[PDB]
Amino acid sequence: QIVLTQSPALMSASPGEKVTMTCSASSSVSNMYWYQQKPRSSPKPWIYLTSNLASGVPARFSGSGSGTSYSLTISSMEAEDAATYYCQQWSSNPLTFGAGTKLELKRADAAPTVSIFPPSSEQLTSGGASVVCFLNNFYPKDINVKWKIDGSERQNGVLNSWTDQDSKDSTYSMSSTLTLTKDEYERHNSYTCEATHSTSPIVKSFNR
Amino acid sequence: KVQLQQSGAELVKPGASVKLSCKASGYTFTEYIIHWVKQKSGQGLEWIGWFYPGSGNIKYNEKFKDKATLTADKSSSTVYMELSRLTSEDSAVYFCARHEDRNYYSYWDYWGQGTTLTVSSAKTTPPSVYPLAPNSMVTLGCLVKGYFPEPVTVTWNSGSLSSGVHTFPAVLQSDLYTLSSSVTVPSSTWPSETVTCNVAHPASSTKVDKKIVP
Amino acid sequence: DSYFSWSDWWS
Repeated sequence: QIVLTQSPALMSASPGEKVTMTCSASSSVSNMYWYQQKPRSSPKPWIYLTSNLASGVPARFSGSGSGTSYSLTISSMEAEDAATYYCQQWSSNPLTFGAGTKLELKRADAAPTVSIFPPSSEQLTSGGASVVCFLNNFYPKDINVKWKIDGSERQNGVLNSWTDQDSKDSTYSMSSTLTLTKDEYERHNSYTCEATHSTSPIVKSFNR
Repeated sequence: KVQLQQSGAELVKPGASVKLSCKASGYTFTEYIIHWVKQKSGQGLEWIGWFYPGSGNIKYNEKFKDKATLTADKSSSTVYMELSRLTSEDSAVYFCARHEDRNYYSYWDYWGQGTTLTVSSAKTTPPSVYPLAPNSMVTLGCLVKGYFPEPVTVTWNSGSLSSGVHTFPAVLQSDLYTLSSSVTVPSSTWPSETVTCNVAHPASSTKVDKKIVP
Repeated sequence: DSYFSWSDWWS
């Protein structure tokens, strides 16, 4: 029942920048443990007993805190340090983890390359109708996608998918898919994929 | 070399049971506790329980009392976790990790690769592949709709087109998976040089090529 | 002998 609150949930840093991130406990804990995890790989031990580095962890890393407030700190950020960091307590059963702090590479802001696609003939012959919209290579990750059919917006039957930060470009990409019935699709004319990123909404669209 | 080798992925019907394993090597099996941890869709971590093969002692998170059962076979350096009465809530990756019992300054120093568990009623369903056809640089794509289970392999011109590609992770529509992939090529390339998205589904042993036609 | 055990301490 000890709840560990990690803030911020998301943060960005340029190589060379100092990075501090906090773990906050709902009750007192004697010591804190930290882990690093990257996508498609098991967690790695990072800090143990509050401020002791695990074997192979570079000296730029350090831990601190007592009672109810603990922190992990990076003196000089490096590209390889981009990962999710979790805190854990052993003081009180059950053993509990934080929700994570995700550390991303910083870079120049980028607007998304938006592309909208009508349903395929193959799918329309079948009986369904999905309208696909890609929003590729933007920064930062904070983004909003709205669908409009003949002027009015739609929120129902939409589904979004995000990539991880790109190792080459340091950018994010999103895929938004609006699924209609063939008959619903063919009773409207204009379909718009609007993306807000913030007073400059990028609009790609088509009509049948 | 210290190593914890976990069992392969498992697809199970709701209500059934499954038995995950964690095979240890490179160290004295009886000197280290084996913790089990749960993670859904690359989210936060959650402690289930541990088994210490030194004494045979066991401890559970109260949450996983009536869900998980920990056992071990000393003669094969293996700790087991049995999960019972499976629902979609139990669909996650499960890690094992070792922890030296007799040292206060111990941390969880070596981890397993993880085991993916999927709990679903769904039957094996092959994907419908639909091509997405529409500046000095053009963007193509193809939609992979209504397949089960994961995974699928999406390539472009059989791997030739590597860079400028963005294959997105799947989501669940009803009990089936929907995935999308995009590729960016120069405007002089296409349609002159034909671009093909290749989708493969191991489970349904299907392979399909769709040419992106304007 | 360390006379310390995580399994005993947590039990």
